[PDB]
Amino acid sequence: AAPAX
Amino acid sequence: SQVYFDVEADGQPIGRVVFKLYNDIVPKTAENFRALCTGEKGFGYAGSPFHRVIPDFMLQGGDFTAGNGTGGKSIYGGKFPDENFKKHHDRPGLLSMANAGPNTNGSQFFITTVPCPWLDGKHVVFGEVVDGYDIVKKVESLGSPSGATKARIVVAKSGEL
Repeated sequence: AAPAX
Repeated sequence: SQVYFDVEADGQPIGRVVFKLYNDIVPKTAENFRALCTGEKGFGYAGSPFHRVIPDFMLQGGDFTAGNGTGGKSIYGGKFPDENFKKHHDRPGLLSMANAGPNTNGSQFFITTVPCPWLDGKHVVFGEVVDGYDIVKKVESLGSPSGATKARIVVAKSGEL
C-alpha cells in the first residue's frame, strides 16, 4: 500500500 | 538494460513505454523487474493492471496475482530486502518499488509523475522512463485521487530490448 497518497 | 510495456486501456493500444534499469546500482532489483517483464520464469507483468493511478503523484502496478495491491511476488521466492537507497525520487519518470514496509519488495512498482523526495530511503528506485513518457501521462490522466480508473488499464505485453 506504500507509497501513501 | 531496457525493458518495455505495451499499455492498453479497455483493450485499446495506448503505446509502448520503455524503461532503462539501473543494473549497476541495484542489480538484484533490476533483475527481478527484467525477468518479470520477459515472463521467462513462468509468471510476470503481461496482463497485469495499473490498479492505482493517482494524478500529480504516480502510477502503480505489478500485482500479477491479485491485481489489487495484495498480491505479486518476486523471482526470488517471496519478498526480498531493500537492496539500497542510493537512487532518489528527485523527478518524474522514475521507476521505484512499491512495498508494505521495510524489506517487502515483491513485484509491485510505481512510476513517478512528480518529484517524491519524501520516499527516499523508503522505496528502492531502480530505473527510469526513456521512451513513451507521453503514454505515462495519458495513463495518469485516466486516474483519480483514490487511484481508481474508469478504464481497465493493463500492461498488455512486456519484454526486454
